[PDB]
Amino acid sequence: SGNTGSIINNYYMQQYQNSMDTQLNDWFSKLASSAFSGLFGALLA
Amino acid sequence: SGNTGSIINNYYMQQYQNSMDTQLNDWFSKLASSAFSGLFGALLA
Amino acid sequence: DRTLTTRNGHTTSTTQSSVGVTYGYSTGEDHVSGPNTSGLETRVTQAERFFKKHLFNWTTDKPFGHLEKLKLPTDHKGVYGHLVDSFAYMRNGWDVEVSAVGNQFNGGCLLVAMVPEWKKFTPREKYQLTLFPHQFISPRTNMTAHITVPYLGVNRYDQYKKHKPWTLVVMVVSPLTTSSIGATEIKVYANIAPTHVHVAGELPSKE
Amino acid sequence: GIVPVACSDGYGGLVTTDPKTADPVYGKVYNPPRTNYPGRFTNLLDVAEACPTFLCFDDGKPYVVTREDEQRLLAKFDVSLAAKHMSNTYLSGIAQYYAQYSGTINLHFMFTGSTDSKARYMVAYVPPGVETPPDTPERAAHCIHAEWDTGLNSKFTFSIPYVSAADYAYTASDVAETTNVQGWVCIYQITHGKAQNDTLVVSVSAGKDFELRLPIDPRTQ
Amino acid sequence: GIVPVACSDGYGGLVTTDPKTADPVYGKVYNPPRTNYPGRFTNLLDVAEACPTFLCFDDGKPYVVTREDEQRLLAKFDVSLAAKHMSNTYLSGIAQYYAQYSGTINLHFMFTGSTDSKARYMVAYVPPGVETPPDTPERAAHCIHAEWDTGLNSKFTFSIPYVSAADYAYTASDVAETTNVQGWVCIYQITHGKAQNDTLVVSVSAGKDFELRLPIDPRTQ
Amino acid sequence: QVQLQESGGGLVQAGDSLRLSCVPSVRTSDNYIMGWFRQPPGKEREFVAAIRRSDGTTKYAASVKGRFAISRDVAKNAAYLQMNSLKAEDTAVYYCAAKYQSTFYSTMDVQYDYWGQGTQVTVSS
Amino acid sequence: QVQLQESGGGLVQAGDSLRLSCVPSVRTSDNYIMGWFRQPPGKEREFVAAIRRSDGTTKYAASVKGRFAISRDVAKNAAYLQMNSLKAEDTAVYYCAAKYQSTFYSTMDVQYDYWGQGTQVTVSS
Amino acid sequence: TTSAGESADPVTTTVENYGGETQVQRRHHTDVGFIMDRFVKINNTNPTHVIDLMQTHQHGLVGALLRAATYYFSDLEIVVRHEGNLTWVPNGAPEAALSNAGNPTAYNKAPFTRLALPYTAPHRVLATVYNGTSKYTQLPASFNFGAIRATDISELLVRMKRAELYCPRPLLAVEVTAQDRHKQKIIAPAK
Amino acid sequence: TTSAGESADPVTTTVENYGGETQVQRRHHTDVGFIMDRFVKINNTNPTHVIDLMQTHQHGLVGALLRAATYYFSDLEIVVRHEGNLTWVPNGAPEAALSNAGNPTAYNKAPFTRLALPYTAPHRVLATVYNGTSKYTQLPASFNFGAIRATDISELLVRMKRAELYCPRPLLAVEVTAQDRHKQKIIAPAK
Repeated sequence: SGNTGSIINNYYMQQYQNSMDTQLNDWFSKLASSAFSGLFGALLA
Repeated sequence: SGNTGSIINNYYMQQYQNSMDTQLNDWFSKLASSAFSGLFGALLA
Repeated sequence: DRTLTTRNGHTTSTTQSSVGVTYGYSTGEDHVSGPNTSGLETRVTQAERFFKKHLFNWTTDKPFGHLEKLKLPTDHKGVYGHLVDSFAYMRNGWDVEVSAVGNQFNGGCLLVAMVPEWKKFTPREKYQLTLFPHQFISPRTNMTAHITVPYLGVNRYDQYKKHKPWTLVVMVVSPLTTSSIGATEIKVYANIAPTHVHVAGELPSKE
Repeated sequence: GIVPVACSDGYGGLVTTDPKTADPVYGKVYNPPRTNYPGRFTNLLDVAEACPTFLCFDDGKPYVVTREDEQRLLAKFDVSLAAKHMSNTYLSGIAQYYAQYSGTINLHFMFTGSTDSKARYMVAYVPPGVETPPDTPERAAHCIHAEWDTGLNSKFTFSIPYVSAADYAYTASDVAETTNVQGWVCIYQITHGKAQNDTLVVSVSAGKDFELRLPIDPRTQ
Repeated sequence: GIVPVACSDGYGGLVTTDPKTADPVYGKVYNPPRTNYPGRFTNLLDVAEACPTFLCFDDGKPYVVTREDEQRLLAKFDVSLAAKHMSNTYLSGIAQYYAQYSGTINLHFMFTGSTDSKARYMVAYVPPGVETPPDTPERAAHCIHAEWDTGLNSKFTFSIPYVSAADYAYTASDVAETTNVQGWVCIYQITHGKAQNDTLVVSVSAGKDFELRLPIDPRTQ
Repeated sequence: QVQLQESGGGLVQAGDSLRLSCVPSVRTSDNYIMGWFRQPPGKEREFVAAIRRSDGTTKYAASVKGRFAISRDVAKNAAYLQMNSLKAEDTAVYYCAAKYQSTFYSTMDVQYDYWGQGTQVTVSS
Repeated sequence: QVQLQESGGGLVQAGDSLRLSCVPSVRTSDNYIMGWFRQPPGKEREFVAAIRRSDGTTKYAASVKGRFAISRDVAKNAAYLQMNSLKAEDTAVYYCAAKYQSTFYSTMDVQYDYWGQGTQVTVSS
Repeated sequence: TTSAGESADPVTTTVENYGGETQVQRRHHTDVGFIMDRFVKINNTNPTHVIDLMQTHQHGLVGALLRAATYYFSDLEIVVRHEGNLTWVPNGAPEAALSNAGNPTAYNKAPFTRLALPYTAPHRVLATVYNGTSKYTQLPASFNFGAIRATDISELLVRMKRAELYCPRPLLAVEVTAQDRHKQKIIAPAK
Repeated sequence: TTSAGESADPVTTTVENYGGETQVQRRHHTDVGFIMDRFVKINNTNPTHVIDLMQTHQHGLVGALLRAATYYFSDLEIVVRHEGNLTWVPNGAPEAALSNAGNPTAYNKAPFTRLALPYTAPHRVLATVYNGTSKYTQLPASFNFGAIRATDISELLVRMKRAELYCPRPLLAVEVTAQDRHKQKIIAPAK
C-alpha cells in the first residue's frame, strides 16, 4: 500500500493485477528501535 | 466546503486530494456579533 | 469610571481619561511552544516592562492623512535589547499606550493603529486605516489610547534583526484646532511594553 | 462485454467556476500547524460590519466643517456604492465585485470639536421621486430623518433603510442617466454655538441584513 | 438507452507519479517464496538511524587530529546536509533526493588514541545570527555545548537540535549567498596530555524525530 | 466576430522610422497573437513580426530582425510595430492579423484568423 | 519556448573537416530530435542528418551518408555534426532544428518545431 | 444610537430604531472559501514559471481579494496549456530538478492539463506583505507553490482550494474623477 | 551519552539530554514502497529491449535508491511509445518468440501503451551486484523482467509495484569541490 490513492476496489481480480506470493521480518526497524538512549554512569542534573 | 457541488464522494482518498492539517477561531465573526445595538440613555417613544 | 491602571512588571501607568482597552486579532497568545524550537525555548519575565518613545509634535499645520510610524521592536537600551542581540530567535506581543496631552479646549482627532507587516500607504488607502486594531485620541474626550496585540507572522519565532511584524501608526484625522485658551501644540509619546517574551537559540559572546 | 456509455456533446469543457475537482499527483503531505492563528475572517461582510471606513467629501477630507453662512446643507450624496463620497470605502471596494445588493447601510458621525463648542445636526433619507434634493432642513423634515446634538457621547450612528421596488438593487449606476435609482442622503447643520472650524467625521459600515449577491470581475485588466 | 457521460477536459493524461494502476495482461503467476529473507528495510530513515557513516575533514580523513599549537579549534562545519564535510554520508546521500527536512541530527565521536594518552573535547552548536563562528571555547561556551574526556568508554554522541523559525528547512543551500541559514557545529580541544598524533573519528546519523518531506529528482541525468 | 483597426501608415524616405498600430474591436479574454504581414508590390504576402498577448513573446522574420520591434499595451489592448531604419525594399502593403485559435510559439506565423484591411507604406530614396 | 545556439561554422577548403554544434536553451525532459538542415545558394532548404535524444538513432541523407557523422552528449545536452571530406557542393547555410512533438524514426526528417538562426559554411577549392 | 466614538467599539444600529424591521439575509456569496474558488489568470508565463500567487492581477476578483489580507493558506489547482511535457517541482527544489521525469511530469493531452497541487511551503501561512528581509517590494523566495516547466507555456490558471485568509487590509475601488457617482455601461438587450 | 564505540551498537541520543523535547515525526515519504512507486525513464531503447532495472540512470531517484540495495523484489508497470504492435515475452523465453502474436501483444492506441507485468524471474529475489558468474560488471542473464519488441520504440518508462529492498549499500551525493557547502540555484519567483 504505497502510492495508491483510490478508495474504490480494483476492477480486476488480485490474481491478474499482480503475482501471488507463497510461503514456506524487518531487520532495520528492530535494529533502530533497539538503539541505546539515556545516559551511562551517574547523573547530577 | 466552498464551491463544490457534487453529491457523490471523491474517487481519490483524502490523503491524495489535498494536504493534511495538524494541530498543537474566527475573530471577525465574534467581533461583529458582539457589536452594540439598541440605544443609549432613556427612550420616549 | 474612566480610571485605568496598567501594571507591566514592576512598572505602572495610570490614566484618568481612559476609553477602554482594544484587543486586536486575539485576546491571548497562541501556543508558544511548537515543533520548530524543539523544546529549547524559555520565557524572560524581566524584559516585559514599559519604555518610553517620542512620536511627533501635533501642530495645527498638519492636514488629514499625516502619517507617523514606529516599527517594533525599536532600539532598546535595556534588558530587551540584550535579549535581542543575545538570542537568535525571539517572539513577543505588544501592549501599547499613546498619550497626546493638550487641554479640553482643543479640537481634532488622531488615529492610533497597529499595522501588521507594514508597507507604505497610498493617499487613497489611508481612508481605510481603521481595518487594523485602533483607537482615536480626541482632546474633546481622552488623552490616551491603549491597544494590546498578540504575536503573529509566517514563522512561530522571529529574527528581529531581519523582520519586524508590527508597526505603530498615528495618523492625523482632523487637524488640531486651537484657540486663545487652548494648547497651541501637542506632543505625542508612546509607552510600549512587550508581552509573553520567549527566546531560543543562545548566541556566543563578542568579548 | 463491458458497460457502454454515450459521450454526450456540449458536456466536458472547462468552466472557470465549475464545482468539480481535479485529480491529485502528490500524496501524503502534512502542513505545519496553524491552530488558533489570530485574525481570521471567513466572510467579507463580517469585516465590513465590524470595521467602518471614512467617507470622502470635498477636497478629499473625511469630515464636513460647520459653515459661517446662511447655508445649512453640509453634504449630500447618492445612495449608491458607486458614489463619489464612497469611492474610498471598504464597503464600496467589496461591492465593486458583485452585481446586486440589498439591506441596511450604517453611517457614523463622530464630532471632533472642543468642549466649549456645541452643535446640532440632522440627517435625512430622501427616496427617489423628486428631481433635486432639498437644501433646507425645514423642507427635508418630511423625509425619514434623525436629529442629535453634541455632548459626552461624541458618536452617532444612523441606519439607511433599503426601500425600493425590486428586492435587489444594482451596485453600479448604469450610464450618464441622472437621478440616482435610490435616494440621496443629506446632512444638515440645524444650529451651532461657537463652532467655527470644528468638524464632523463620517464613516460607513454594513448593516445587520446587508447582502451582496452575484460575484463578477468587472475591472479592466 | 445507455448511461451518458461527460468526457472532461484536462483529465486523463499520464502523470508519472499518479496514484492509479494499469490493467493486467498475464494472469495466475506465483512467485518463489522469500519468507523471512534477511536484511529487509521498509524505511530509509531506519537505516539512516541504525547505521552512521563518516564525516570528511581536510585531506579527506574521517577524523581530526590533536594539534601542537595555540589553536583549539579542531573542525567547523555548517549545519547543512549539503556541507562539504557531509558530502560522503548516507544521511546526505538520502537527503539529496528531498526538498525539506526537520528534526535531530546525531554526531558520534570515537577516540582512537592509545591508553597512555588523554584528552578533553568540546562541541558547540552555534545558531545563526553571528557573521563568523567563534574560534575559542571560552567564547563558544555561551552556546549549547557539551564537554567530555577520554576513558574506558571511547564513544560520545551529541545531538544537534533543530532550532529555526520555520517548521521545515531546505536540504540544499540556495546560492553563493553566505552565512548558512542554520548554524555551525564547532569541535574544540579543551586540553590533552601526551596526545600528539592521536585522532578523533566523527560520524553522523539521523535523530529520533528526523524527517525528510518532499521527494524530488535533482541530479543531472 | 472581431475587426481590426490599423493606424500609422504613410510615406517616409530611407533612414527614417514609422510606427504602425492595431486595436481589435472586442476585448474578449483570449490569448490572441497580433502579427504583421506585408505584401510587396507584385509579390505575395509574407510574415514580418508577431507577438503574444499574455507575455511579450515576439517572433520575427530573417529580413527584419534587428530593425523592427513589436510591443503590446495591456491597458489599451493595442499592439505597435516600430519600424526603424527603413530600406527602399520595405515598400509594401502591411496587414495585421489575429490568430485566436492556438497560441504556441512554434506555429506563431502560419495561420491567422482575422486580417483587417491593409495599410500602405511606401518608403522613398 | 526553446532557442537553439549554434557554433562551429566558418570557412574551409576541399578535403578538410568541420564540426557544427547546437545546444538548446532549456533542458526539459523530452525526447527531442536534433537535426541539421542546409540551404545551398539559390536553392531551397533540405535535410542532412538527424539524431534522437534517447538513443543514438541517426538518420541521414543520400548525399551525405559515409562522410557526415552526428552524435549527442547526454551530459552537456549538445549535438555535433562532424562533417568530413567536404565537397565544393557542400557550400550552404546550415540550420539546426528541434522536433519535440513526435520522435518516431519513420518521420524523423519531415516536421521540426524550433530552428534557430543558421550558420554559414563556405568551402573553397 | 449614540456612543463613545474614540473607544472604537463596533456599533450596529437597526431600522428598528424608527419602526422598521431587519430582514433575513443570506451571505453565501461573500464566503471566503466560496469566492476564492474560481480559476483566475496568470498573464506572465515563461518556459520556467515559479507559482507565486502575488502574480495574479491586482485588480481581478481573486487578485484583489487576496491583496486584501495579510496572511493566507491554500492548496492549489492549475490549468496549464503547454507544448511537450510539464514538470512540477515542490517548494525548495533546485532549479535543475525541473529537467528530470522523477518529479511529477504530465505528458500533454490535447486541450490542456488540469492538476491539483498541495501546499508545500515550510511556513504555517504565506503572506502578501513582508516587513524586512530573509537573506544575510520583495517577498521571501520561499513564498511560492513550486515551479513548472515546458518548452513553452501559453496560459496558466490557478485556483485556491480550502482557502483561509487572516488580518484584512485595504481594498479599493475605481476612483470617481468629477461626477456625482461612477457611471458606466450596463448590459441591456438590443433594440 | 558515552558508550563503547568498537562494539558497533546503535546509539540514539535525544535533545532531552539537555532539557529539550523530541517532537513527533511522520516518515511517509521515506517509505520504501512509496518512494519506488513512480515512473522513471529508460534512455536506451532498441527495436528489441530486455527489461532490466539496472538500466535506469544511476543518479536518478529510483535508479540510485535501487543501487543502494543488494537484493530486491518487485512487480512492474511499463509505459511504451511504439510504432506498430508491441510484443512481450516473459523471463526465459526464446528471442524468436517475440515475432508471434500468441504472446501478449498490444495493438497501438494513439498516445502510448500502459501495461502491468508480473515478476517472472526464476529466483526468489533479484540482485544489483553478483560476485561470480552463472555460465560454464555483469549480472546473470536471468536478472530481467522479460523483453519487448516493436518496429521502433521511442521511450520506455518503468514503475516498481509492491517493492521490497534488502541489505542496503552506499548511496552517495554530489561532491563538494572547494566550497564550505554545495550551493546551487533554488526556485524563486521572478522580479
